[PDB]
Amino acid sequence: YVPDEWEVSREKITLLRELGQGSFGMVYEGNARDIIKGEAETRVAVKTVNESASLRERIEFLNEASVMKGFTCHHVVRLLGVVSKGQPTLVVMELMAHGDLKSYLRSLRPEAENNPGRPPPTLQEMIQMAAEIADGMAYLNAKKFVHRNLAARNCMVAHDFTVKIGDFGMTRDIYETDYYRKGLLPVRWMAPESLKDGVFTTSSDMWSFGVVLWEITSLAEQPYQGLSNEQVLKFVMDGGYLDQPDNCPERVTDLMRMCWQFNPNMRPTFLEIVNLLKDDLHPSFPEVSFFHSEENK
Ligand SMILES: COc1cc(N2CCN(C(C)C)CC2)ccc1Nc1nc(Nc2cccc(F)c2C(N)=O)c2cc[nH]c2n1
Repeated sequence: YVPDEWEVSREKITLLRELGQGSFGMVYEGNARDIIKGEAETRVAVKTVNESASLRERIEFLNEASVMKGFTCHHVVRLLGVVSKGQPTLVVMELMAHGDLKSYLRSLRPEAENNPGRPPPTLQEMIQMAAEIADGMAYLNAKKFVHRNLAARNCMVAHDFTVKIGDFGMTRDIYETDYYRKGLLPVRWMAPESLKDGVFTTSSDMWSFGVVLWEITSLAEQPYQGLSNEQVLKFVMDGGYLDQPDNCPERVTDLMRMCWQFNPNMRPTFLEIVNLLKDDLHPSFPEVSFFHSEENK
């Protein structure tokens, strides 16, 4: 790692509270002073790497930040700055003020003690979420990333309820092996060919996308609840897939069934999902999407 214009002074960052454990260590909510032009102060998420990490891991932490330097998508959580001089090393992100998509959906259940007094997501809101997630994933696919970790908990929710992909889903290649499958990669979100032969492609991400939609419409229940990890592996490898949540919108169901095609070739691409959903989204969508951008080539 070598510093550049992404270097941000430590003293600019004030930390406010722990948000939770990220893949590398504790993530914090904070404030950053003069980190974006036209803004005195910016609400940030600050990633850290925890004490127990090897030097190799510490370098891997910064390399992840390095990769996000080349991402400018409204529907992927963006990097704001890096504090690399001295320890602790800090990776500064746009804050996603409504948390991960899984916890956000759980807050919307009838029986949630942390319920914001708002109704569960409308069909309209759900479709918007889908196109947003799909647009972020399309960007990553164009950048040549296979995510491998698409799940509601890995997607974030902004202040204005925009949903973004938290990261490019960076995993060491070893976690793709049969030992770890049957590990950091979640078997309840995995395509049958990934489960079978460790094939991870943009098509297997589409399968995981379908599970996200299932999480959206079940308000983040656990996929295949009542089955063990061994039972899911077989069930899914034999041609099985999730039942539709009670009174799930038919439009979302049709989207999930497209994703859960056994033959990867028969599944949609992320651009195709955005295309399928594009004609009834928020008027701001074309202005911010990768789909409608000059970069979508
Ligand atoms: C207030 O903002 C948040 C609240 C919660 N709440 C979660 C629900 N909690 C309940 C269970 C107590 C309260 C905190 C969770 C996340 C955010 N915002 C946020 N988090 C990020 N990363 C993570 C935070 C915690 C755990 C994680 F695994 C991650 C991660 N996957 O990286 C980022 C990264 C960029 N921007 C981010 N913004």
